[PDB]
Amino acid sequence: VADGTFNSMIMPRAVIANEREHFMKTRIDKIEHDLNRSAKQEMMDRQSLAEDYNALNLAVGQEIKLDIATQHQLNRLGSAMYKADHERETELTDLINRIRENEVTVNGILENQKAITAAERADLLLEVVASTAKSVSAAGRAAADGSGVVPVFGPSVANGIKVGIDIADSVAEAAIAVKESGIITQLNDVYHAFQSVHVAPNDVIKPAAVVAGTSTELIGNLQAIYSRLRSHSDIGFKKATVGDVIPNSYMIKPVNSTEYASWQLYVIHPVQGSLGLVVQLMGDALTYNVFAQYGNTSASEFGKTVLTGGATNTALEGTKVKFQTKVTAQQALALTMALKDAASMLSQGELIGYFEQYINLALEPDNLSLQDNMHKYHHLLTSQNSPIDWNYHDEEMHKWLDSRKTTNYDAMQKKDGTVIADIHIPKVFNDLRNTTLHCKLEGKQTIAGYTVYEYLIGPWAHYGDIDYSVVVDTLNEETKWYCEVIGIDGHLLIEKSVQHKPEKILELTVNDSGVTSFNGRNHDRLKLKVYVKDSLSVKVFRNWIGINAPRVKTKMFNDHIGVKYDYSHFDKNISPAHLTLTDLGWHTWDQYNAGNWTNIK
Amino acid sequence: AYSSGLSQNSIISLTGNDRTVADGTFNSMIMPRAVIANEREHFMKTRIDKIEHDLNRSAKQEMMDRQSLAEDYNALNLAVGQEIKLDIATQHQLNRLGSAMYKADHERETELTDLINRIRENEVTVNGILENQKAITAAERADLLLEVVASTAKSVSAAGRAAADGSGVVPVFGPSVANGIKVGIDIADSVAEAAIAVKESGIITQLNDVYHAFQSVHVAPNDVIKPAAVVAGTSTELIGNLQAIYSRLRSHSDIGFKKATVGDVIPNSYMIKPVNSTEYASWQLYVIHPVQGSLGLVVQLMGDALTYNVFAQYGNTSASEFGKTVLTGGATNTALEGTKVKFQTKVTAQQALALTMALKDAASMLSQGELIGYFEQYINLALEPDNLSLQDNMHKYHHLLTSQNSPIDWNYHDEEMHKWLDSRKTTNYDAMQKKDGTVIADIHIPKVFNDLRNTTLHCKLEGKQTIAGYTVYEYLIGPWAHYGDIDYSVVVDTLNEETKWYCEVIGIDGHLLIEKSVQHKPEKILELTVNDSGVTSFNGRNHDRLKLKVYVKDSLSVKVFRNWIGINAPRVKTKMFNDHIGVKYDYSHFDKNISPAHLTLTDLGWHTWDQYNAGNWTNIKP
Amino acid sequence: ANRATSAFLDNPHPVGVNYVDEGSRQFVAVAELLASKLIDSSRESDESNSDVPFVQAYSKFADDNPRHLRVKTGGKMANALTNVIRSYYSINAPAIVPQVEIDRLASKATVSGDMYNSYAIFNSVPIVEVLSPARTTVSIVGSDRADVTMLNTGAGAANITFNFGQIAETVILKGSVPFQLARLNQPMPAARFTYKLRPLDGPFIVVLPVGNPLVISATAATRIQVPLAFNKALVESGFQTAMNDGLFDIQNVNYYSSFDEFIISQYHAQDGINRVSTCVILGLALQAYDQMRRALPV
Amino acid sequence: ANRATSAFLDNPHPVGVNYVDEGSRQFVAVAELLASKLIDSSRESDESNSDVPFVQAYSKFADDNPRHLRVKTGGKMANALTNVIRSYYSINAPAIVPQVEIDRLASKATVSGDMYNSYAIFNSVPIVEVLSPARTTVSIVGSDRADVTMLNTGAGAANITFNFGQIAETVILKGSVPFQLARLNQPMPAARFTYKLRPLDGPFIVVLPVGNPLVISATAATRIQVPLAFNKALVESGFQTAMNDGLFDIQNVNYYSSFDEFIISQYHAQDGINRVSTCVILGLALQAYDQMRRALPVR
Repeated sequence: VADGTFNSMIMPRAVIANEREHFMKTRIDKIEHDLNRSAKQEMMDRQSLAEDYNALNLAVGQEIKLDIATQHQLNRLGSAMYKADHERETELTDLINRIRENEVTVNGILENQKAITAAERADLLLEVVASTAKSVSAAGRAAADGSGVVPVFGPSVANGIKVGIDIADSVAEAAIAVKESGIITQLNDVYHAFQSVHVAPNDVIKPAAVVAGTSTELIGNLQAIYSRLRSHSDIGFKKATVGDVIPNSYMIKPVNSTEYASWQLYVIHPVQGSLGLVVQLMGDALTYNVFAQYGNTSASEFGKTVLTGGATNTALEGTKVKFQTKVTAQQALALTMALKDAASMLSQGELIGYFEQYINLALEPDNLSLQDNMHKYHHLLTSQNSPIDWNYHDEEMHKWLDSRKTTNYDAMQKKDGTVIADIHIPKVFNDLRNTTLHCKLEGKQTIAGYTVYEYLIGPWAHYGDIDYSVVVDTLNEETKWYCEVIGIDGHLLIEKSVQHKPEKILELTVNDSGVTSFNGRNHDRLKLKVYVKDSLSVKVFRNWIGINAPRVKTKMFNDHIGVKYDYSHFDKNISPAHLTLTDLGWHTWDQYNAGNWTNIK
Repeated sequence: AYSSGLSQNSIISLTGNDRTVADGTFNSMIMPRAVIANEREHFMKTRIDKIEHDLNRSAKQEMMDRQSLAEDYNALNLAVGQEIKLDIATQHQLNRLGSAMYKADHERETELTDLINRIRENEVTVNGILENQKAITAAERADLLLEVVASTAKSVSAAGRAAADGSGVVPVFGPSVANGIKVGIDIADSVAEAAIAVKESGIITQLNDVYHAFQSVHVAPNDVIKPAAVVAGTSTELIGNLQAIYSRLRSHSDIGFKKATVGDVIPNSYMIKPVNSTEYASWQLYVIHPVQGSLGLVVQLMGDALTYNVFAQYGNTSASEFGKTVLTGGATNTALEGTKVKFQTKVTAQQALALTMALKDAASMLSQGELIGYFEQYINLALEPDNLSLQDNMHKYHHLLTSQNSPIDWNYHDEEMHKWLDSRKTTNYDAMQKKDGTVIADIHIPKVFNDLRNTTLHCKLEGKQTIAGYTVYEYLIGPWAHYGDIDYSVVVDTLNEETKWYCEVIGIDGHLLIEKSVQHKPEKILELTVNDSGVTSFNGRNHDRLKLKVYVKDSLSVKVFRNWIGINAPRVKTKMFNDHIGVKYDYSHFDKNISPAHLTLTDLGWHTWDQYNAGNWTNIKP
Repeated sequence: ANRATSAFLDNPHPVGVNYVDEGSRQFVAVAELLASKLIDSSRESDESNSDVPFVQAYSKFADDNPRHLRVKTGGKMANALTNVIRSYYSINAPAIVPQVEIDRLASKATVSGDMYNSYAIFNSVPIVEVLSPARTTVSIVGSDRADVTMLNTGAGAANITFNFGQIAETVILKGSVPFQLARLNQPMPAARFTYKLRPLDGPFIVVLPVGNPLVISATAATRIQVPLAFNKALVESGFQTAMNDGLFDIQNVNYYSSFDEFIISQYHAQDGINRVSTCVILGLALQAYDQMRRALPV
Repeated sequence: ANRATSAFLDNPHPVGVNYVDEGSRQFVAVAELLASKLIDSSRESDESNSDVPFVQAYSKFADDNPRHLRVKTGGKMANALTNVIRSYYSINAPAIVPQVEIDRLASKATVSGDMYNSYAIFNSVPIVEVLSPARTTVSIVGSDRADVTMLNTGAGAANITFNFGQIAETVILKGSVPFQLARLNQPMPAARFTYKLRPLDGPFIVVLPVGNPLVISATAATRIQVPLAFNKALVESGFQTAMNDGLFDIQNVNYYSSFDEFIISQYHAQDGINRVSTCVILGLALQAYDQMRRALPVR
């Protein structure tokens, strides 16, 4: 028997309603963002980035000037979001590689052991594949987190930027220069209500391996989940692009809450996603409604409802407490379904505490039955038999946002000049993967004095022509830096010596299916590795030949199963200090000897 | 024993009529906690402040920047009696606290001018809000106000204020800046120059103790706007209440710095709790010694009764840390026996007094645990109480304690606290002169350091606005708490070998555009003489504050040095609400900018606004 | 400012002051009792296929045996009842019935003349005044259910003050869209569809947002002391019959659509209590008139 | 798309759950029967020279003989009826009358407790929702006769959806000018003044031409089972008296202009079948209250 004191000490706590519990969280996220990204560093490096972008030969109407305040603010938000998303894809590709190496042991684990929990199955799989990260708990994920994967903090980016510059009936060059230095009040409000979320491959493996019975199914589920996440992130950047103020999540609680008759209302507005969630907790009954963030022609923020789980009254009267979600709409829906099923055997405190902790801190509940049901529902919502047809909603969100961009610009072009509207609503900042962007690569591998910077080429959500370039800054006055692009048939080595200037390496064309033809073979992604002595910064730039390249349909489970691409060749490296002239070119693996990918032999 | 008579709203408690919360309910999850008594919370809350301090201000950077700062101070050709030397360890330490403390206070004033500027722009609609929405909570009334003015940092909640906070306004963490400094070296009656150099490298034990018990408090305008709107007939009265609050805050900030330089140890705020607390028989005692204040507070909680005493922080020189009680709310026992827990307050004396008045008037409705949690959260975390009715009550008491009809007056107490402080500086200097000598005494108790505004201090500027390649650094000249002659110098350091950097000073009418090219060394820019009312005549008009903007190319840092011609300039009587509405100035032109890239030779100098057309405040009308 | 009023509350004409003594009240009560018995006898006469029950009832009422060649007007009682109805309405209508005739007819039955021993609820909603600011249009339509349409064309929200008088006991307001209402110097509450108010509280302020028009439906209820024999359905029918029969055609008189409006308007006027006392007696007279005329059409 | 709703149909408050057993139903019926006899006895005594009929009637009702210099309240039966009325209206109202007292009073007269003997027709028109496009505006005014004003400011004709629920049996639509109305996926007929609808047929689409506003007047009839003694005129009068007397003054309850609106609102909520049964018993109680208070007025 127990006194009951330990049970109350491990009960979940409300992290949204408690004002002490909201202040503490907000501080840590702000501290985490400032440590990894400093406002002083980004502002000081503005000039270097501006010259890099201009040095890329971009046709008129398709080039970006970071001399404009709005263009600069959009770029740092874009670069931070892209870097975190890009890092996750490299982690996923590595994880897929380890699973494919040990498919025999993975298949045995998926078949023999099915009575264990989702977390236990994931831990066994991670140990077998010998992945870099072997912890599925929340603390382990936080501990093994890179600098770039830290979510971007809205108010930190928008801090100390001039707002509301007024010039009256002036077309002079100086007045234009002072106008461009400031930013509009709308963009400041958007940045104050913006927070990003980037889920880890370790968090995704639990939904992926909860019903899988084969390694191919487990790999396909992982790819299918991450295809949805990247599409949602692309929507998130586009939302800030148009001239509209984004809605931000809030909780409604009674003004004077009673002990025995208390109700809570949660309205989740995921900035990275096409759908929102409304959850109501009255008594022991939980009711949810999934609405569409597009449309909303009326004053009400909610659009049409696409999934019903009861009657939710959003017109309740009470105090309003505001928060930013650290989970996607799929994850929030997955938990609210499991909570609804298990509402009978959980208390009021457990229901509120489990819900608030997951939405605000991405903390999975400690209940084992609750966790298993949550991941089973998460798999269903991201599979082909989902109650929500995602491809329809993400497509409709894209059309709605482009329509808003056109009417917002045309509304301004009437109120002020074309030049004023252009500097306030750029047309070159459409979508996260559509836009021209840069990736500040980091490197921790040194082979014979050469630092290795890795980069993942693709996958592509748009089709057309793409260009890739590198900018290398090195302390030495004269250096020789090499770029190696690895495919399936072989790798391509190039040598350059120019410094402090962008240089195009690869010209690539991608078709409707999102697959390029790299030297006679269909590829879905490539690996780019850069070797430099004593480098200080290496940046990779990407741009599409045409502005606003058309979209490529998102791939579901059956699309990933149909085509299989080998990624094992991304692991091998080369030693530039031992390179020779005859070894510099496009060569295949049958030319090289076993283990030495540096000399042709 | 004080009967304010102020109208107070009824408070509905979360605990109910039983005055105790039900286990495992929504109410028990949202109840306030005690962040001071609990060691896990208090040990943590120290860690976050330390991380916040070291993130924004690095000790290694501040050690490195010492040499360049000393050279800049030397190049400011001060008189032989007012020279500041940073090779002295004690002087360098006092500069670090002074520079950090002044920068936070300067940033607060910059935001206050912007908010005042925004309010005046929308005067018509702000008036409509004030008269029409007479019956509404202060937080709700404010939320409407910041929404209609279209100003930055709209959120009024604690989380919103923390999120939209600059890097410079972070409170200074005392123990961090006192790390790794040698203390207590002895020369053993040796007067040789080598021994004197050793003695100047360290500091005395007292200064280390002062630093370990220091913590600055800086009040944001968005929190200040709530007590101003509780009684606001018109927009002008709203502006006047804003100025009255911040003038008092600036007065208290100077007093806080003076306490460090006087030569005595600052007492620590602490809480006394029973050795073994018994349910329904516990008592809490809080003693608050605000470093940035002229008065202290002692709050005692015995059962369901709350008793407080406001005591003078000056004149307690007889075996006690408490002076005479200037305001009595009951009986407080400071001889209670129990464990001793120390904390640092993040709220000013008026704020803490404002809450304890509301808590006393709502003691019957609230529970004992609610009183403890709401008090501890505000005092230690600056977290306003969640109870909206209680919060609205506290802002009503905040207004009364700041307005002219306050039960306690602050001009009298601030003047005495100044007299007590400089008298103790003379006594400590005289005693140390006898004991160890004049040379050593000058090392440990510098004469040049008097106040935050009196002392010659430097303020680094961070710039984020770029106009055609020229970064803009803004420094607000004034307002001043002293009269005399003041000087301002601008230091510019860029990566280029040759530089072309400009300055611009905005007054009520017209602006003065200048150009300088000397870099890596101080450059003297502007001269002022301010009269007994704190008002300066700039180009024929009466002003209280001016705007200074520096334009540079590829800049790394820009520093502004200020100094008074005479050491220890006299203090102007602290301004109030009545004298702030008596005369009306304009700061709308402070947002005007110029484009140095398109500047010609003929535009420099002092030009009034009418010499330009609408917009284009850089090129002259031909 | 602009003020709006309910149509039926404007300019109530003075009521008669003649037949209000104890004897007159007895005569009206006797007429109500005897007329009710007459209409019951006519129904019984039809059911039994015999005129005997009707003859007995008519003789008691008319003080004369009915004759086939005659027209069956009702006798002296019908003539006296018609003349008192004329006198009650207006002060200019002459009193032509001698007091000796009233006393003789009052002795036909033994009834108390107590006109204040019961109560009846009346549904006419009094809107004494609605004051609106500039650039706002307010129209009031209705007596049993008052619909108030307000349109705001100004820059900001307007404050419209409602005054429902001090007489009505309760008033229930329902709006097309949720709105906020409160008394003078009380905090405005959240938007709410339906409000229940006591008119004695004071003027009520309605905040009118800028946009689509807001329509408020007003229903009231007031209590008026009446005799226990009062029946509202019969009085309303009698009022229409008297108006149609030209009993209220006097110069300098105001006309009303229902007896509910007549008594309420006469109550929101100078000497309202005394005016209502005469109106109640008129209502009982109209109750007898309705019964007697339906039994003996003319 | 905008939505428009009837004011009286919103947020029906829960009704009481006590005093709804067979013994309690007998008490209300007995109170109604004894209250009617009290009225006839008072009229009989007033028309005669003796007070004996009123003395016997009041003694049966109040359990004490009438007395001069006394207020003639009504006795224990009056108190039980008043507190029972409070309980039925709201679930927050206390239930203080003992069941033994209710059973004792129900034995004074012999009547069945049948609350389902017959039926009554209630005229409140339920407009659950009106769905209109973005260019148009719709205003719903009225409870007994609902007038919906329809204005089309757009370029072309609009289609507006009328939903009358599933409870009402017939709804008659009459327009200011001839208009068109038809069911979903049905051809539009020729423009005609009046339409007869069965609300169970489905949502109804009305074409709104661009030009002058169109006003549609709707009247509906609903059938609710009631005891044979039910009298609508007496119930409505008793409803206003109880509201005036403060019997309905309790926290968190909606208020209605008439008993017709009250019963229809509870009918359209969830568990409406269960709620109307309690409302009918409250209706019979209000009938007794009107007779008893008009016979014995109190301050």
